Amino acid sequence: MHLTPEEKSAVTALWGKVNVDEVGGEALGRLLVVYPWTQRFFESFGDLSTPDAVMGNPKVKAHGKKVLGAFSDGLAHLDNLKGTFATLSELHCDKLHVDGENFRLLGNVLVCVLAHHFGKEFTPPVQAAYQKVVAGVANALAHKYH
Amino acid sequence: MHLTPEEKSAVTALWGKVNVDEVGGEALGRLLVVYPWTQRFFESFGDLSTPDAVMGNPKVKAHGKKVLGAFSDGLAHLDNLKGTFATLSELHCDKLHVDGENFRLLGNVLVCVLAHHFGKEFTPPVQAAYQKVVAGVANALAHKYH
Amino acid sequence: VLSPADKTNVKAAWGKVGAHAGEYGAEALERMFLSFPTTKTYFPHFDLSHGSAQVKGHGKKVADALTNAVAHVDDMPNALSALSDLHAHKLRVDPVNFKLLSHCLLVTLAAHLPAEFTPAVHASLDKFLASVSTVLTSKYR
Amino acid sequence: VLSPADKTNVKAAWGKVGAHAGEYGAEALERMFLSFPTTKTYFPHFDLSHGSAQVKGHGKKVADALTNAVAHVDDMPNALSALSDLHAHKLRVDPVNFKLLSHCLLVTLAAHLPAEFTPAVHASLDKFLASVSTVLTSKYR
Ligand code: HEM
Ligand code: HEM
Ligand code: HEM
Ligand code: HEM
Repeated sequence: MHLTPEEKSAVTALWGKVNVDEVGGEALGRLLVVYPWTQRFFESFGDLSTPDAVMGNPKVKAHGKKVLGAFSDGLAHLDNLKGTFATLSELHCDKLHVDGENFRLLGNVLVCVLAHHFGKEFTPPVQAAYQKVVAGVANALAHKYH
Repeated sequence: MHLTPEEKSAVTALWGKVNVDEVGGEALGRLLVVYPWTQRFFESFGDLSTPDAVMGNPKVKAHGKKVLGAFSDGLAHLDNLKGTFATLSELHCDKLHVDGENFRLLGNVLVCVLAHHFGKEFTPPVQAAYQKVVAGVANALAHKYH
Repeated sequence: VLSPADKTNVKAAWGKVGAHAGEYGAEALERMFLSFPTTKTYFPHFDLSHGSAQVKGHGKKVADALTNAVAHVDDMPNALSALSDLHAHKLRVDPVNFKLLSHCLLVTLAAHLPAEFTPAVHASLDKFLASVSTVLTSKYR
Repeated sequence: VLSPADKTNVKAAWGKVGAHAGEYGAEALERMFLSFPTTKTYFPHFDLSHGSAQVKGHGKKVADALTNAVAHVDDMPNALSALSDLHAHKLRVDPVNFKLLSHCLLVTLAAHLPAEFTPAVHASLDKFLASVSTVLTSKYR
């Protein structure tokens, strides 16, 4: 990444305070609600007819935890997101057929979730470092598309 | 910059045929015409009120040639665009205050100009190679923004 | 909004396309597949090889809709209603992809109508494709 | 298009903002500048340092315009005519930037109105900022 040690520490430190379970379910859910077209990939999850039906859907919550899970592990390889996500990049392209643009929407949604949760703690500078991280992650995941 | 050996050959073979004075003037003129907001940087250029006033403006023509000259040189250093473009990057940021998105607008316009000029020769795969290049250049020009 | 001048420009350029619209729609697709691979995620079911009939078939369909929007330049929201619903409700193509195809259609036209692809026409065609894209994405949320 | 539920959601959320709209305006600017440094190109004449009076003042101005937009949510095009003009013919800010500022405004609201920033409200404010963006860039060409 083009993260400053200081930027690295900011990211790392906030993340330590994160409940992946709750943040993961919430990020994915907000995604399906704010950008309804992303539901195209989760038909099999059930009723996503309402914010309420989405937010409460257990399959959604659980997929969210799997996603933030992998994201979490990527924060341990911030100097090689590319190599960390290569297998997952090919999977997303060749098996799942997920448009790379979705990686970008999720990123922004993630930042809104973190701000929501940490309030005061999620300062402009901390946000700036997280924007750099979501961008990098999004780039790594779309890296093997062909 | 994922330029495969064959993509680089293709970029280079066609650039061989380009009259940079000409293409430069055409590319810049079309930018100012298709995206008129971009005229914001050229109020000292005189009359930009109509398409003819823009395309024929000796000042636009001269600037276009300059811009495409710098671009051409970039094409000789595909290996190191960031290095090649660092002083220009700082200048556009710090002195000129040119939003980085302009570099992507120009790139697309340039691709339309190349197609206009080469017709059938500007094949799907040649375009794909040039798409990588203008993005590479756009990235390099924005690398020093802060 | 399209100006009278814009309208004239569009009918004129599209006018010249004529019978090749189908073929130009196919090439625009191929161009898009090659330059922006992420767009391919929407066609998992297609044979995307060069000269694929599926692509040929699809390009004709896209070209027909554009021809229909030119035919109804003063009532695009209504002439494209059905296609707007399809995209919003079934296909659910992310909006950024409209800009990508638009771009490849402009390249395609530029490569085929050198004499007509003037600065003024280029500007009008870009505004037009932007308008079609806006309509097609209007009922997304 | 803003549904009646959206309009209600927006009116509610913005209602809670109250006398802090100015501060939130200033905060959204600051987050934009730090996160997307290209946005700073439009403010060469400002002191972009933290707590700058120029930044505070401008934050107020933007906040105020948003308020007037909520108040005329049914008639935006008309409520923001002057502003659509200034932006298209004077400022000439590239359209991509409206999306950056909109995002920083959401982040700011989320951080300040936790109870109110529900998923449904998030969706509405997003649509809202998008409509405001559309209006402000409608006369560009
Ligand atoms: C932060 C970005 C993301 C990460 C790190 C990520 C990670 C993952 C992981 C670890 C899996 C598990 C599959 C396996 O190992 O077999 C998965 C599956 C999947 N992801 Fe992604 N994902 C991301 C973004 C997205 C987005 C934005 C979407 C669509 C909105 C998406 C759609 C899917 C789907 C449909 C599956 C398959 C789940 C199933 O099998 O039901 N992903 N993802
Ligand atoms: C491929 C991308 C570009 C390249 C390689 C490029 C290159 C150059 C060069 C070599 C100069 C002259 C440097 C000097 O004065 O010392 C210049 C100046 C300038 N460029 Fe760029 N440029 C690019 C894109 C753009 C775009 C898209 C814009 C605006 C839309 C722009 C705006 C300017 C301006 C306003 C100047 C100063 C003109 C003057 O002398 O008053 N450039 N550029
Ligand atoms: C201005 C742009 C566009 C136009 C005029 C257009 C028009 C159409 C038309 C006429 C159809 C066929 C519907 C039918 O069966 O009657 C169609 C289908 C489709 N379009 Fe769009 N479209 C546009 C943009 C896009 C983009 C950008 C994408 C994705 C990158 C896309 C993805 C699809 C898909 C996946 C289908 C279904 C194809 C099939 O299964 O045969 N479209 N479109
Ligand atoms: C949500 C969308 C926006 C709204 C409601 C908005 C509103 C305003 C308002 C109310 C003014 C003050 C007019 C006056 O001075 O009388 C203004 C000016 C200005 N805006 Fe916009 N704005 C928006 C987006 C943007 C964006 C995204 C940028 C650039 C990144 C921008 C750049 C400017 C600049 C440079 C000025 C002039 C500042 C000065 O010289 O004082 N605006 N805007």
